[PDB]
Amino acid sequence: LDPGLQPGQFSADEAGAQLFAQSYQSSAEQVLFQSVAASWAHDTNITAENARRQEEAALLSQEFAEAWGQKAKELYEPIWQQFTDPQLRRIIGAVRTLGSANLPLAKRQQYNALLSQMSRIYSTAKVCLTCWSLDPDLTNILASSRSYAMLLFAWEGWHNAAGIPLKPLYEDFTALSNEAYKQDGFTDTGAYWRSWYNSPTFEDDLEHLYQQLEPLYLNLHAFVRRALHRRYGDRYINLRGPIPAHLLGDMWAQSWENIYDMVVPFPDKPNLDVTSTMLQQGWQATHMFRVAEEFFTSLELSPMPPEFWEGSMLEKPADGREVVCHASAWDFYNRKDFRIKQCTRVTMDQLSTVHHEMGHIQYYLQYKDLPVSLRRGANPGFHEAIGDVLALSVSTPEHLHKIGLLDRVTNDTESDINYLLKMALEKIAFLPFGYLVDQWRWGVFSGRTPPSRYNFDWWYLRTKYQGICPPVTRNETHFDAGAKFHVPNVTPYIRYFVSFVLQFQFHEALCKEAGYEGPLHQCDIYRSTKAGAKLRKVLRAGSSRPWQEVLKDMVGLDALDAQPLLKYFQLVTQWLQEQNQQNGEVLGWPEYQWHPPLPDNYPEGI
Ligand SMILES: *[C@@H]1O[C@H](CO[C@@H]2O[C@@H](C)[C@@H](O)[C@@H](O)[C@@H]2O)[C@@H](O[C@@H]2O[C@H](CO)[C@@H](O[C@@H]3O[C@H](CO)[C@@H](O)[C@H](O)[C@@H]3O)[C@H](O)[C@H]2NC(C)=O)[C@H](O)[C@H]1NC(C)=O
Ligand SMILES: Cc1ccc([C@H]2CC[C@@H](C(=O)O)N2C(=O)CN[C@@H](CCc2ccccc2)C(=O)O)cc1
Ligand SMILES: *[C@@H]1O[C@H](CO)[C@@H](O[C@@H]2O[C@H](CO)[C@@H](O)[C@H](O)[C@H]2NC(C)=O)[C@H](O)[C@H]1NC(C)=O
Ligand SMILES: *[C@@H]1O[C@H](CO[C@@H]2O[C@@H](C)[C@@H](O)[C@@H](O)[C@@H]2O)[C@@H](O)[C@H](O)[C@H]1NC(C)=O
Ligand SMILES: [Cl-]
Ligand SMILES: [Mg+2]
Ligand SMILES: [Zn+2]
Repeated sequence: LDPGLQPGQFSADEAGAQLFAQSYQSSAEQVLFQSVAASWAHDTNITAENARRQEEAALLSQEFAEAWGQKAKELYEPIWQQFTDPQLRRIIGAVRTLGSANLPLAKRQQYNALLSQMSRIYSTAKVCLTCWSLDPDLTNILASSRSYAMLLFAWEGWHNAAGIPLKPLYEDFTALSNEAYKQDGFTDTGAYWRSWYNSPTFEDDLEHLYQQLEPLYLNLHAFVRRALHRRYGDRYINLRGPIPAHLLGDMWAQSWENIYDMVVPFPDKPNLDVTSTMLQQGWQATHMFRVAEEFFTSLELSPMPPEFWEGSMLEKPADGREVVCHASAWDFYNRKDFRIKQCTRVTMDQLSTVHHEMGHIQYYLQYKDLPVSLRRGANPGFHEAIGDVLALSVSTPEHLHKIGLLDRVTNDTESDINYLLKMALEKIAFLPFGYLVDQWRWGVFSGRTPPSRYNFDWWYLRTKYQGICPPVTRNETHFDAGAKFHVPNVTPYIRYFVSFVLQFQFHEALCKEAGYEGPLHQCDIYRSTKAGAKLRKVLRAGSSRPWQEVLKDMVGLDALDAQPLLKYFQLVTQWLQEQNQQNGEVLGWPEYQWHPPLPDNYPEGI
């Protein structure tokens, strides 16, 4: 560790802890920048040399974290919890969490190499027939193809190509991660991840939320299953069993927006999937980001700085260079460089992804002047909700008309059901998946799910919550959890379940602040500087204050609450209930053992 980055001496009191955090801040930004920069160089250009530089940068970050983390303990272990400054407590509490820096050098290098290799495997995996990449090739097949056998080839090809080689690495990562955080006092890594929500009843609170939401999913599921049955037939769709996991428009069946055309209740109304209009009009990635930016500035939030436009990767490179295509938003911790890395495609759902990622950036811009340790969301779910809240306004037929994507504008009950059904395919359908992913990982980290049950327990949860089944037989050689980005990239997932609930609480509060007095699902906060000011207060707080208090200041309640989401979807919740009853649907999937047969000539005819 360079001398300038090493901790000096500070008094063993709160006045020295303050000077300690100031000196930490000075060197942490440099260490974070070199680490983020090296990660950027690798993720925008996957080479072996760039992976080596990233592992060396990660090793330096661990060296920094060890020195300052061990100094923080040395000086402040028994007095930091009593400091009068609540932000200083949060800073000290963060610095003294060493994580992977607890591992001995050899195991630090193992750990860093595992993260690098898992990242490379996921983002370079391909399905060969010439070969297809996940983004865009297989993504487009899952989204547009309606051939049961073709969707099967892409689904099976991807899960096999990405998951199988990851499993031995993921086992090793899990053990090292647990070893590291056990030295921080946590029973396992999952316990550390859950501690970010500072709620002793976190898992019970989540279970109570899902109990309120599950009936909406069950009715959406039964309605969609009927629509798929009408297209694929009784051989491939069981009206009393789980839906084959490759037929819902998305590689992970986590968003069903892509099958909207098969489920739209009233096709004679305006087409709310504006993808075809974006293409007809010649939209490109840069247009999508500028339209997103202008919504932010309409609220008097910040535009994207020049450093963002000059540094970001907004399309997949056409030099064929290997990149991490999964969309992400980057804080370089130098208060100047902020970037998005996205292999953007011209679709409506990608426009929503752009808003999601730009919401991450807006957070970074608003709290860039806080101490590095507090440059986070009030909790991780806050960070995930910002852009989605704006996208809720953008997707309204009224707003789409304003930006030229929906010429016809209608306000009738049928159009409302169409819109709420489309929104349910994006938001309700995701809820079981957003909930189950970290249930699986918490069980892996705790040891309830050993490697011998990785896939068994994954598909138990997928069926239990999503009511889907794999369309080909799986076994424990397969590692289908590993075929989902966040698992090999070690990104927690419960934040997305939290965000999908939270964003409707935000939406309701900002709509009220904007002076809107109509149906919640028709609210558009576009150009509301009052709504912008309320949102800005959240963003500028970072993690400096307990999220429960930040939430109460914003929405008037100190807890996650499903009522705004239920209120938003009320009309289609009632409509789906009635339709499924009239159609004599079985809610749920009582034939839980059912899997579809293989196509006659599979995979010969692809
Ligand atoms: C789409 O249309 C709905 C429904 O409009 C209402 O019902 C129709 C059958 C007609 O009779 C309309 O004349 C009638 O407004 C609109 O929702 C309605 O918006 C108005 C405000 O624009 C709401 O009235 C306000 O209500 C608050 C109390 O909540 C009062 O303080 C105000 O003084 C004002 O009266 C009305 O409650 C609301 N109705 C519902 C069911 O929410 C909606 O605005 C419209 N949307 C678009 C995008 O055009
Ligand atoms: C339209 C739309 C909106 C939002 C998403 C979000 C929610 C679902 C989840 C998913 O698609 O499963 N999702 C992402 O994954 C996005 N991308 C990660 C990247 C997080 C990351 C952290 C650290 C390092 C690298 C990446 C991020 O922005 O939160 C999807 C689609
Ligand atoms: C991808 O990364 C490699 C580094 O691993 C880059 O290769 C360097 O390119 C510069 C030219 O600007 C040369 O001077 C270096 O000698 C190269 N280094 C190595 C190890 O080959 C490459 O330029 C990157 N590609 C892009 C498009 O940025
Ligand atoms: C696991 O699965 C591997 C390949 O998948 C198999 O392919 C088709 C033909 C069916 O046999 C299906 O049931 C299988 O999933 C096999 O190579 C492997 O031997 C299977 N079992 C084990 C223990 O690895
Ligand atoms: Cl999280
Ligand atoms: Mg789509
Ligand atoms: Zn996000």
